[PDB]
Amino acid sequence: DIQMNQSPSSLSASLGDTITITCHASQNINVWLSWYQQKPGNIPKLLIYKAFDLHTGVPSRFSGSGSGTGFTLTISSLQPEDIATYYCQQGQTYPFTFGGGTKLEIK
Amino acid sequence: MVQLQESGPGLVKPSQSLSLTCTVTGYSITSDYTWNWIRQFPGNKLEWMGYITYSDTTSYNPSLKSRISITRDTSKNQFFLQLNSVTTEDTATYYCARSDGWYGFAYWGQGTLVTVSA
Amino acid sequence: LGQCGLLGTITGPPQCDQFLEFSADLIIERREGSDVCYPGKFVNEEALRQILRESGGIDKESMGFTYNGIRTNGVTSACRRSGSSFYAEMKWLLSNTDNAAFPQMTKSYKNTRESPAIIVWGIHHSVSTAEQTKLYGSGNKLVTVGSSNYQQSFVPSPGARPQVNGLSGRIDFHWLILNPNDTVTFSFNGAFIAPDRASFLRGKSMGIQSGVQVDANCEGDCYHSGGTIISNLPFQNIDSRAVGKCPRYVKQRSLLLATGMKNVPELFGAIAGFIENGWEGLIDGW
Amino acid sequence: NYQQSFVPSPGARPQVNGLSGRIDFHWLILNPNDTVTFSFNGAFIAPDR
Repeated sequence: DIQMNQSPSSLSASLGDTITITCHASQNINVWLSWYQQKPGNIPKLLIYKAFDLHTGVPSRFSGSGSGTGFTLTISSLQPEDIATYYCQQGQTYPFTFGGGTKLEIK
Repeated sequence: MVQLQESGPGLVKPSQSLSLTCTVTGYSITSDYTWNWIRQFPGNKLEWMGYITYSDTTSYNPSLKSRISITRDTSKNQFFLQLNSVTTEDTATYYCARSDGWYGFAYWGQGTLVTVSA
Repeated sequence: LGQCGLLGTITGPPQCDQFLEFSADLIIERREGSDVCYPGKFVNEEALRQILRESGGIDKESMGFTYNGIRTNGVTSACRRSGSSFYAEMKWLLSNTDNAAFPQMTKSYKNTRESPAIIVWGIHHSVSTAEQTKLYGSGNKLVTVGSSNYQQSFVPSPGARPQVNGLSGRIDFHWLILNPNDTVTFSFNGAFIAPDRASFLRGKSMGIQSGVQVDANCEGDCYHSGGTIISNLPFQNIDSRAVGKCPRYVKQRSLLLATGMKNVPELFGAIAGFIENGWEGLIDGW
Repeated sequence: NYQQSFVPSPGARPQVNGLSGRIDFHWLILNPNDTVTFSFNGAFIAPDR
């Protein structure tokens, strides 16, 4: 079991700010993290696979980064539909694990 | 465009048998990707539980391997879990998926909220 | 590295995925280590395998290439993790649609660290002129790779080949070394396996070829294919290609020493001289 | 004892002292009473001595 401690659980920001958030996995998951967008009331959908690549169909201002143990997405130019819980997936070993999530609000 | 649909009745009493049944229209299961089922808690905590592949092999969650059977069918284009030894704690939403695995979890479905109660 | 082959750690084939950014004072590679997944080889690869065994790992950093009007999701059935996958560090570029063209492109990467990088790119040797017209497109194909100390202008060579694991195409992976504050410009109109994360050497290591199991209770220094040599002895008959701080290979199989006297049973002539004989009378000294 | 049939390889390169082109200088050795014929339609830096 490889635990994913997505910190912090809550953060609010304004429209056009930059936010930096950490999915910190317990062991070395070298490039295999796949991050997911949960709307409240709608299904999760993929945004970034292999820590680096945009699933074709999403607009471009998403940029996931980081590598190694600690990982980081950034959003510059926050938009009002960006209210979500951004879930992240460990993909080195079996079994798979997900994480606790985070809450992003319009302040 | 890929779209997949679940089916199933929405009630189960503890220690009974309630089946989950996913149908895929337009795309086959023999071309080589796996097929996971994903669990959704009240309080939107999530866990994975198992998958069937294109190649008829199974692998499950190591807290749950004594409970799960995954099999699949071709004329229906269907993959099949029946979960026994249930408990009222297992009230969840079960998402079937064309799960790519190491490329992530590519396609998802609408998901069905089923209830476990006495 | 087990089933990984040591040149795959900069390409990441589907068995080197737990290994892409390792860090070691002892790298170990096995007979079943296949450097690739898609069948092929690295050109000048023994120079490359001799960089990496004494490198202490590789500390990948991104090259910041972005790509446009182009698809980059190239996969093949021979590289399997859970589905049809590819390499972890490279990019099978292709066309946009299958038979229009490949638009001509040009990128460049400036080294900005202190250490020398290791670039590794790839040329794809297809099976025909019917698959490079559907992977990349019509026309000739050209991959110029230039720095301050280097240009080569590679080109593919299609044709029918014998199958190894189901496919009859190849990929050759070439490599250079950038120096601090250099550049490599890549121009290419197809048939190119672009890199995505260059590599920087971490430190020092050694490298051994073997086929035996790992034992972390034993403490040893001189390692060959059937194991590990450990003594203070200067000469070894065991294997000639013993690497590390190894003793010296020799042909003969025993050489000796003493402590003392040539023995008498009961360069001046003292051992059995005019004192012609021995003892067991005293028993401490001689 | 020799033929090679060289060809240039143009492209964009990093500047070293202001210019981004190169010249590669190759060399052979002639033996007594031999010849080298050079044919060339461009891109050639001929010798003179």
